[PDB]
Amino acid sequence: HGKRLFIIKPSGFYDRRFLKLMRFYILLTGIPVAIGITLVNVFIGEAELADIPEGYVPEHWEYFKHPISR
Amino acid sequence: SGYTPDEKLRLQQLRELRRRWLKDQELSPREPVLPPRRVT
Repeated sequence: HGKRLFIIKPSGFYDRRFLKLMRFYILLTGIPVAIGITLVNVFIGEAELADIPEGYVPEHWEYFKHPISR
Repeated sequence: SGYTPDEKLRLQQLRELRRRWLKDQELSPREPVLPPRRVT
């Protein structure tokens, strides 16, 4: 039945455009961050607690576990 | 009681305008002109 009618509604163009822009920029920075974080965890790994050797004083950044935190 | 002649005439004219508007709200066979584009 060819009774299709026009639906009066406000413009959805600008809302979709804003959502696409925000998604694009957030992803533009977050995708490399997510990939890098995963890569760092997978290959670099995490530091394991160990006793301080005699006569050795560690650096201030050697008291932390995660490589990104270090 | 009942409609006055002016009320009849105004209702009839408004009715014709409203029906023409309602008919004009319909869609042509090509009306949704979609712009096509891609990149068990």
